[PDB]
Amino acid sequence: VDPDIFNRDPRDHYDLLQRLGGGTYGEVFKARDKVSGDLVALKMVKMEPDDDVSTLQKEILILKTCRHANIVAYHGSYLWLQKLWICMEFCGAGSLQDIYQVTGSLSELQISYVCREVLQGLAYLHSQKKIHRDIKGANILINDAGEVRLADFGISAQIGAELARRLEFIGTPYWMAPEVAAVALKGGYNELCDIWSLGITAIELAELQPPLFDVHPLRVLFLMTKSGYQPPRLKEKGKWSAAFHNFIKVTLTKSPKKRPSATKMLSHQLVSQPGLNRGLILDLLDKLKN
Ligand SMILES: CN1CCC2(CC1)CN(c1ncnc3[nH]c(Cl)c(-c4cccc(C#N)c4)c13)CCO2
Repeated sequence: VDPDIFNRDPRDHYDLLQRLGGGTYGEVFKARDKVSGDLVALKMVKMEPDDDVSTLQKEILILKTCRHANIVAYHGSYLWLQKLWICMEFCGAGSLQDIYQVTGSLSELQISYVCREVLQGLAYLHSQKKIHRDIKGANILINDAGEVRLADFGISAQIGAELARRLEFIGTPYWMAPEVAAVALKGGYNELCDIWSLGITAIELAELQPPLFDVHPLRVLFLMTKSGYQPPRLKEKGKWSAAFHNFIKVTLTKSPKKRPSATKMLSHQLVSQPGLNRGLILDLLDKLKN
């Protein structure tokens, strides 16, 4: 299917180092290029005859076609002996979740900078008709240069494959009510779901967990679907500026018809204020080291 797939053992090119962690699926390993010495992350997914090939096809299609400074670099994929290895950028400091578990809460300027960089990556993804659908601290990586990169298109690939598979058993739409046609064509939502998740992520970076993290997941799902659901807010109002409170208020707009787009959010005071540069992330990395 993909003409650029390498039909060889990745071990021909890389020496496999330690296990780094897991993604939505697959296992991610640190590896080193045998000729250049460049470090990479190799995500290994089992690919036996009855494994989910459509999702992996969709994930590699996203990685190959969505190249941006705020998305982890993709180097190519290997298929050998029923294992698929996806080669991506090695981001030395891991995710923001790994960082704040050592470092504690990020400052408002650091959160603003992360939000700006993630919004640039989201505006790019949405412009190519892609939706991340899994924005959280665990999926925002920080490299040694203090660059902010979105990772793990596993959820995006699974939904993309499921929606393509379903649009074969859809049948004629002429008798469908508009709200049924909406779930048939778009799954009942749009790319603005990523704006809400970024608002939640900003709270997560400020408080070390998303709102209601201690509440049973099924109860959280039930509460969100009910009428009268109030969007979350920062708990310590006095610790944060009016700009940060307004950023949370507008990214957490309950109605998707009124939630601002990534490009509109890029004009917000929080991500347009003075003093936003990689130096803020370099300070976070200094705290992580010491
Ligand atoms: C909770 N944390 C999450 C992140 C992590 C430690 C545990 C670390 N992590 C990485 N570390 C360094 N460079 C990397 N390059 C890349 Cl791409 C990753 C990476 C990070 C997150 C998801 C995926 C995927 N699909 C890949 C990555 C692998 C996953 O687990």
